[PDB]
Amino acid sequence: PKVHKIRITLTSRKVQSLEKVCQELIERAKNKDLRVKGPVRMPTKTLKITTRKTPCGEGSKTWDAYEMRIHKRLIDLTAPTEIVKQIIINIEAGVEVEVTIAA
Amino acid sequence: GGVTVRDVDAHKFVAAYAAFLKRQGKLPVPGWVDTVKTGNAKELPPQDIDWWYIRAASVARHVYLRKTVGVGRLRKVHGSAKNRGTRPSHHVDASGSVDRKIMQALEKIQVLEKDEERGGRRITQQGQRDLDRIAQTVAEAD
Amino acid sequence: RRGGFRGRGK
Amino acid sequence: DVLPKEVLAEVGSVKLFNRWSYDDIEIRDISLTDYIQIRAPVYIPHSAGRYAVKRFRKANCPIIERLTNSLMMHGRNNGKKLMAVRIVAHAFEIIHLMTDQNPIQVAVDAIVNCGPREDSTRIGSAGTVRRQAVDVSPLRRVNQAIALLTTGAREAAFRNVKTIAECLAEELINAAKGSSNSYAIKKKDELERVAKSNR
Amino acid sequence: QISKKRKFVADGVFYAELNEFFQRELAEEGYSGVEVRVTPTVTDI
Amino acid sequence: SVQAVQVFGKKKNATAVARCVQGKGLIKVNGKPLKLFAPEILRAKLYEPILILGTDKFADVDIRIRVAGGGHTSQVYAVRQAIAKSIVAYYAKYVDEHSKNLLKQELIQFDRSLLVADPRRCEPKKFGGRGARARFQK
Amino acid sequence: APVKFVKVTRVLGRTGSRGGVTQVRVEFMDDTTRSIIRNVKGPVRENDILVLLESEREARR
Amino acid sequence: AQCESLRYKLLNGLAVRRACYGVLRFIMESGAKGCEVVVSGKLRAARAKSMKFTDGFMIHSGQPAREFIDTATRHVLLRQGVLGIKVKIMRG
Amino acid sequence: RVRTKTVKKSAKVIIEKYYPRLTLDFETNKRVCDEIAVISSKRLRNKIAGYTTHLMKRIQRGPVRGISFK
Amino acid sequence: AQHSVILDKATSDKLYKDVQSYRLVTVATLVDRLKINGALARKCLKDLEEKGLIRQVVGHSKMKIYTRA
RNA sequence: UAAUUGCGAUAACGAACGAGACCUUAACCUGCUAAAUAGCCCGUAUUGCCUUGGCAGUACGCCGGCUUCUUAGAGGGACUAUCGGCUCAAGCCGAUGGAAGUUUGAGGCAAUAACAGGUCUGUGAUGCCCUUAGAUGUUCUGGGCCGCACGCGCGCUACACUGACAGAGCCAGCGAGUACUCCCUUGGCCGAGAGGCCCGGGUAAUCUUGUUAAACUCUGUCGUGCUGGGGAUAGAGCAUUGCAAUUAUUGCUCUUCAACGAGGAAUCCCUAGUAAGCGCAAGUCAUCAGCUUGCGUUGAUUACGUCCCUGCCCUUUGUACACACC
Ligand SMILES: [Mg+2]
Ligand SMILES: [Mg+2]
Ligand SMILES: [Mg+2]
Ligand SMILES: [Mg+2]
Ligand SMILES: [Mg+2]
Ligand SMILES: [Mg+2]
Ligand SMILES: [Mg+2]
Repeated sequence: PKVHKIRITLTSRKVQSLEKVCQELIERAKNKDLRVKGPVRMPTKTLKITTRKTPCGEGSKTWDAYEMRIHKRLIDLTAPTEIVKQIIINIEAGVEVEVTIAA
Repeated sequence: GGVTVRDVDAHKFVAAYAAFLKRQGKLPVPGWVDTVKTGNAKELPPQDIDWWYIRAASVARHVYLRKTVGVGRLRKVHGSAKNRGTRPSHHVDASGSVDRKIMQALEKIQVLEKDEERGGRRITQQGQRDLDRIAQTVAEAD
Repeated sequence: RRGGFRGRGK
Repeated sequence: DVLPKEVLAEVGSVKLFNRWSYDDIEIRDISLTDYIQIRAPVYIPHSAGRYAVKRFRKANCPIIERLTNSLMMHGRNNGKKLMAVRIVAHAFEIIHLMTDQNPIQVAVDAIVNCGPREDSTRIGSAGTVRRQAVDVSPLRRVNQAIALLTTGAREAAFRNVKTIAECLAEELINAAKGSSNSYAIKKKDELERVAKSNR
Repeated sequence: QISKKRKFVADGVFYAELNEFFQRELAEEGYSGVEVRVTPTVTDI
Repeated sequence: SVQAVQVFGKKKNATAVARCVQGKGLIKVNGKPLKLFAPEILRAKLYEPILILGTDKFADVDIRIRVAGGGHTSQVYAVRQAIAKSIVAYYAKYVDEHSKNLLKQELIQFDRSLLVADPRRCEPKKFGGRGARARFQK
Repeated sequence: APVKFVKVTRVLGRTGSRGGVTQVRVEFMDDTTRSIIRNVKGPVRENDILVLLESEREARR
Repeated sequence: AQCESLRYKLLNGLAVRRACYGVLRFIMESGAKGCEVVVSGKLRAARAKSMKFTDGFMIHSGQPAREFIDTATRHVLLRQGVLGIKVKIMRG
Repeated sequence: RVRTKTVKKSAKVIIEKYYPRLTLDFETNKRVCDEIAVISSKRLRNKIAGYTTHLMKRIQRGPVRGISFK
Repeated sequence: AQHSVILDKATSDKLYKDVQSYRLVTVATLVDRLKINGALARKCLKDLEEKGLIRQVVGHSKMKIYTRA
C-alpha cells in the first residue's frame, strides 16, 4: 500500500452536473479520513465561430456568432493506487474523467 | 544612504556610462559601423559617432533589470514601424547581427556571462559592480 | 429639357 | 526628500498653480460669471471628468482645460493632450514675458471681450432668409470665443516658419485690448454688422 | 492522443453522425432522438 | 505585530496593488522612487495627494506598489487612486480616526474620484465603434 | 451706445422653425417692476443674465 | 413522431386537411396546452401557397421558445412535386 | 417607468389577502413576498415589493378606491 | 525668401546692439527680421548664451526661449 | 409612458400574440467555499551599496501562514429607496446616500398578412424539358477569368513645422499552436538584409507569452523651398514557398524622385470611453491584407430640441383611384 498522490481531470460543457459530481465526490473522500485538496477553479474556455448568415449574398449583410464553453474543475488526492478505483464509481452521463497516478 | 540604478534618471545615466566607457576605450569592433542599417525598418545610420558604445551601455543597463534575455527578445525590443509604401505600416524587428555581436562582445569585458543552464545571458558578480559604481558618481553629482 | 412624368403639376 | 525642492517652495503657501497664482481676479463686468469656473484651482488641465453627460454640467469645468480640448483639432490632433498641454503652458509662459500682468489676467479678459452679443437666425422664407437677429446666450458666447481663438492660431501657423507655441500667445495678447487686427475680431464685428443690417 | 478542445468537437460530430443516420433508417419506427453514454473500452446506445 | 494594510486600485485595464507598512517616511513606486515613473508633463499629477494632506502626516508610513496593464495615463490614474485607500485604510484600522475623517472630507471636497473608480470601457458592434459603412445612393 | 443688462425670470416653451430660438420673460435689473418678452439663441437657465443692445423691439406672442 | 404520422397519411391518398385535422385531436388528449401545424407547397394549382392550423397557446419571442417548444420539419415527395411540413408542440 | 398588469394584479391580491403582516418599509416586504409566494425572478420580486410598499403609504392617509382589505 | 547661411559683419553688428533691447529672442524672430537661416539662428542661441547676455526661461527639444539678462 | 405602457370613462364581458417578462454579458463583495498549471506574507542560502537597524535583486520551501490582488461556484446588491416642489390617480422634474438613478449599459430571440425579392451554381431536397459514348458525364496538357481611347462605388497613403528624420525612455487585451506528418516556436551559432544550421519546450493558466504592439515621452538634426513632405513608375542583385513564380506570388539592398497646397455642383456617418488617430488576433492560406469579424491603447467640440426637407404611427375628412397618383 504505497500512496501515489493521484490527480484526476474532468471536462464538460454544462456546469451543474459537473459541480454536483465533485460535490458528491468530496464527502466520499473526506469521510474515509483521506487528506483532500480543495476544488481549484480553472479558467473557462470560451470558443466562438463567425460565419455569414445569408446563404446567397443577396440583400443586407448580417453576421452571427456561435459559441461553446468548456470547464475542467480538476481535483487531486493523496491515496494508494487501488483505493481510488472504487471512489470514482457512479458517475452520470456527459462528464468524462481521466485519471493520472502522478507516481 | 547608498544608491543603485533605479535611483537615477535613465537618459542622463546612460550618457554618463557612455562617458565613463570613453576613458577605458576598449571594446572590439568588426568594422560594421558606418555601413549597417541598425534595423530593416530604418533607412539612415545614426548621426552620433559612438552609437556602438551608447547602445551597449543601454543594453547592459536593461540586462541589469531583466533576469534572462536573448537576441530574439532584443530583436523586437529595438524594432519599430516601417514605411511599406502605400500599404499601411506594421511592426518589424531590427537587424540581428548588430544586436547579437554588440552584446557578444560585452561578455568578454566582464559585465555579464552566459546562462546555458536555462538559456540567455545573465549579469555577473563583478559585472553588476561596474554599473553600481557609476551610480554613486552620478548621485552626489546633483 | 426635363421629363414630364411623375405627375407633377403646374 | 520625497518632494522636489521646487514644489517645496509652494507647499508652504496657499494652494495655487506652481508657476502662476489664481488670486486678484478681474473686476470688469458681469453676466459672464457663474459660467467661468475659477474657484477651484488645478495644477494641470488634464482630467478625466464627467462633463459630457448632462446639459449644464460643463458649465462648472476649468476654462484652461476647455482651451486644451479646443487646441487639438483638424483630424491628426485628436486625443493628444500630452502634446496640447505643453502648448498651453508654453503660451502662458510666452505671454508673461511681453507683459508683467498675470497670464490668466490677460486670458480671462480675452475671453470676456471676444464674445459676440448678437447673431442671425435662419427662418425659412421659401428660398429667402428672414434673419431676425436674435441675441446670444453667455455660454454660447464663450463657446464661440474659444473656437475663434483656436482656429485663428491654426490658420495663421499653417505653412509658416513660426510655431504654434507663440502663435497662440499672440492672439491672446492682441485680443486683450481692442486691437481689431485679429481673425476673431474680424468675425465678431462682421457677425454684429450683419445682425444690425438684418434687424 | 488529442486535445480536449478538438475532442469535444469530434464527439459532437459523432453524435451528429448517429442522429443523421437514424432519420434515414428508422423513420418508420417513430424515431425521436437518441443519447450516447461513453465508457472505457465499451459504449452503449 | 507589524502594522500593515493592503489596498488596490483599478483603471480601464490597469491594476495597481499597494502595500502600506509602518516605516519611516519612505515612498517608492514599482521599486524605483517617484522621480522616474511618469511622463514628464504628468509628473505634476502624482504629488498632489501628498501635498494636499501634508508631509508631516507621513512620519512613519512606507508604501510599495506594483502596477501593470493598460496605458501610460492609466497607470498614473491607478496609482493615484490606490494612494487614497492605502492612507485611509492604514489610518482607519491602526490609529484614531479623528484625523481620518478630516482627511477624507477635505480630500473628497477637492476631488470625489479619489475614493471611487470611474467605469469606462468599449462597446462591441458589427461595423466598428458606432458608425456604419458608407451608403451608395442612400 | 447705452447697452442695458437684463436677467431671465421664466422660460415659456421653445419657438422657432428649428428650435434654436427660445422665448423668455426678462427682467431689467434696474427697474424691477419692468418686464418684457424676448428671444434667445442659446441654452437658458433660470437666473441667467443677458446683455441687451436695444430693448424697445418686442417678439411675437 | 406526429410529423411522420402525418407524412405517411398524406403519402397515401388522403385529403391534406383531414390528415392535418386528425393531428390536432390526437395532440389534445395527451395534454398539450397548444399546437401548430404548417403545410406549404403546391395546393392543387400552378401557384404555390401554404396553410396553417393552430390551437391553444403560443409563444414566439423569448428563449422559452427554445426549450418549451418542440419543433420538427419534413419534406414529402408526391407525383407532381414536394410538400413541406412544420410541426410545433408546447409541453408544460 | 410604468408597471405592467402582472405586478398590478399580484400587488392587489397580496395586499387584500394579507394586509396587516407587512408595513410601509420596503425592506420588510421584500422578504415577506418571496416567502409566501412562488416567483421565478429576483427583479420581479423587487418589482412587486417596490410597488406594494407604495400602496400602504397612501392607504395610511385616507382610503383609496379599488382596494379593499379585511 | 531665401536666407543667409553665412553670417557677415553686416549682420553681426545687429545682434550685439539689438538683443540688449529685445524682450524675447526666438528662432522665428531671428529668421523673421535678421533674414538668417534657422540653423544659424540655433547656432546664435548657443554661442551667445555662454557670453552672458541672455538667461534661460524654459528648455525643450523643439523650441527654446531666452530673454534679457 | 420608449410602447394597444397604464390611470379611467364606458354596449360590452372575458381571453389569445406582440411589448414587457426572459437569457448571455459589462459594472459592487477586505463576507462564504478554495487554489504550486495564480499570488502575498514568512523562513533559509546568497549579491551589491550605505553600512543601520536599512534599501534594491537572486534561488529554494509542496502541511510555515493567508486569498486583498488573478480565477468561478453558491448568494447578496436598485426598488426609483429617502427628501422637496406639482397632481385625485397614473406620472414628471431636482437634490442626498450609494459601485450603479435613461428600462444601469450593450446584445440574442422577436406578431398577423405578404414580395412573381434572391438562390435549381450548397445539398443523394426537387417537377418538367434537353444531351446521354462524335458525351453538356469524368479525366490529362496549355491558355483565359487580371486582357484597355472611357464614366461610376467601397477603401489605403498624402499634400507637411500641431511636420519629417536620428538616439534614448517604455505601457495592453481578445485569441491560436504538433500528424500517420512536422504546427505555433525559446535558446546557441553563421549571415548587411531577407534568411540558413544545431540542441530543446508545448496536444497547452505549465512552453511560445510579460506576446514589454503602435501611438506616446525626452534629447538632437533639418528650416517652408511642392525641400530631408509625398512614393507612382522602372533597372540591377540576393532568398524562402510550391510539381510549376513569365503577364515578376512575396521579402530584402542600391539607384530612378512622377502626380499631389485642404478640393466644384453634389454627398455619407455620428451623441461618451462615443467620433476621429493608432495597432493587434482570427477568417480565406504552401506563400500574399490595401478585405471582413473581434480586441485593446490615447481620447474630444456642440445639442439634450423640433416636424422645415426626406420618412413613420393614430384620428377626422375628400375621391370619377382598387394593377391602388409611376
Ligand atoms: Mg410574449
Ligand atoms: Mg423582449
Ligand atoms: Mg415583425
Ligand atoms: Mg524630391
Ligand atoms: Mg492573417
Ligand atoms: Mg371635393
Ligand atoms: Mg373613402
